[PDB]
Amino acid sequence: GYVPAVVIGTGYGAAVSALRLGEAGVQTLMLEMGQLWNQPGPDGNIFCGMLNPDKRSSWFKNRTEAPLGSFLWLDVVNRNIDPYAGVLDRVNYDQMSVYVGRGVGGGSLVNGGMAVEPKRSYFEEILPRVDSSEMYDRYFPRANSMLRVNHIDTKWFEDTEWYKFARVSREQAGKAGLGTVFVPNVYDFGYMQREAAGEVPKSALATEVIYGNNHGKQSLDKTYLAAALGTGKVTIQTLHQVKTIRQTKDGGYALTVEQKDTDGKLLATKEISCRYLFLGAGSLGSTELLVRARDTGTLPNLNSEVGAGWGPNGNIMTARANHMWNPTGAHQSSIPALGIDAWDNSDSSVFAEIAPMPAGLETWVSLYLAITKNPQRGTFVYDAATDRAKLNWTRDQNAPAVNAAKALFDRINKANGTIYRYDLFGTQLKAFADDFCYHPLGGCVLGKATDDYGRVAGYKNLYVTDGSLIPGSVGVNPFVTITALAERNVERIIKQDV
Ligand SMILES: Cc1cc2nc3c(=O)[nH]c(=O)nc-3n(C[C@H](O)[C@H](O)[C@H](O)COP(=O)(O)OP(=O)(O)OC[C@H]3O[C@@H](n4cnc5c(N)ncnc54)[C@H](O)[C@@H]3O)c2cc1C
Repeated sequence: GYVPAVVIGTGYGAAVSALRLGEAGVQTLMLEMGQLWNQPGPDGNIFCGMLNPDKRSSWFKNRTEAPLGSFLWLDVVNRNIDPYAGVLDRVNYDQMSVYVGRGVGGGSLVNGGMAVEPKRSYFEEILPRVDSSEMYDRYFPRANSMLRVNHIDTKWFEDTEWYKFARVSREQAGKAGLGTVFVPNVYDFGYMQREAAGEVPKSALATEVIYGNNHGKQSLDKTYLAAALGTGKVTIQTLHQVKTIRQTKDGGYALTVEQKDTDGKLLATKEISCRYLFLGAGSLGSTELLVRARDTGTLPNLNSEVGAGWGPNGNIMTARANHMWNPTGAHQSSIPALGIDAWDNSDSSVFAEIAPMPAGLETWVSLYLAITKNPQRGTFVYDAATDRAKLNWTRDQNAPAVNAAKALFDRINKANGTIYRYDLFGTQLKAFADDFCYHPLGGCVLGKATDDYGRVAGYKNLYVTDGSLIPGSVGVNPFVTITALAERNVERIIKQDV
């Protein structure tokens, strides 16, 4: 049926948009292809942990997979599973695997919670048409408050066994003249301290994050989406995937929407129409919908920039072997708290998470997720034969990202007399994982596929809200930027258009 506003997806861009629409009195329907994650499963928990993955871990796969970096220790717990509407989707393209969340809350369900504002000078470089003063004065603060960002207690961090891994990398980086920074988070650090004291059920301290956190993590279902539902003007329909978008002959937009069960069986195909249409299906999902609509003729006035300008936020994973005297600990919180900030906006820039590992026994490995500045971009092209967007990215396009990560970690290895691990990402010698992405950015870039507020070029009352807007790189973990930009955009849209 008809609803004034439809929001596709329930990640960061979608959740912000729906809250503000509802507060403005606009009846809004959110369509989410994944589940509402609120049913206790066979272990009594909503989500599986990293040491007990089951079908809940995976979006329609037939075998569980180890978290990247941990195959050597966690393959032993992998099992065959029924294809199911699980929470983490590894989306495989030709030469890149992009990991995304599936469910009410999108990537907020599966992410590490790291809530980081980009460097203002870098923001100004990547988005020169946007007023940076409003962003830093108004929208970034609004996002940090709404997201429930909080900060780890430094004394607890210094003392706890659960962050030994972070302190070891801090010390090693320091010998190379590199400093660390604390990373704010949406995981409640007060709750985490109580986990360590045995006072509340563990989640971060029980090897949970990438398949969801049963406690502690303030994902969007608890923050923006709860508030959106609280307006009385927003509803969310789950296991509903939008397939096609057209402009109706009488104005507005019409969607074909498939309803499935959790086994992926098609239950119904529905037509849903609206006056205002907001895409929050992610870098992958929003871009796919729009390239499909352009190339199948249902939104024929979309421009050539739709599909373009994708990058993986310079994501590279690597690992160092510590000296025997620098164990990283068997007990590592699943939520990172420290990063190495070597980002100066130059091509050598690196901002690297000090990543925990879930093995639960001593391995001496330090793991890092580097964010780099690599100008290479890919393009989503529509394949009409299979009705899918394909991402034209090649592995060699990550060479500059590998080079920057390697130059930084080579400094740390030189200062400490350590070497890389070469065995964490497959049997072939490979110290740098260069074909994954947790932070997909672009495909519907702000100001190129859209105007400076995400209004899709060629169309009225059609908006993109999410990571597809960002031009490939933000230099930090991206969700705070997506959230703040979405706050800016929807406020202007409600004022001028609605
Ligand atoms: C393992 C992992 C760790 C991460 N750690 C961090 C971190 O610590 N900090 C950080 O800043 N970022 C982190 N990220 C990245 C962050 O989660 C994403 O940048 C963010 O979630 C993107 O928000 P979005 O609104 O663009 O889309 P998403 O959050 O991806 O949400 C899109 C939603 O739309 C739904 N959807 C897609 N297509 C359709 C359709 N056709 N119809 C209906 N629904 C649809 C999806 O199922 C999903 O729920 C991490 C990501 C991963 C994979």
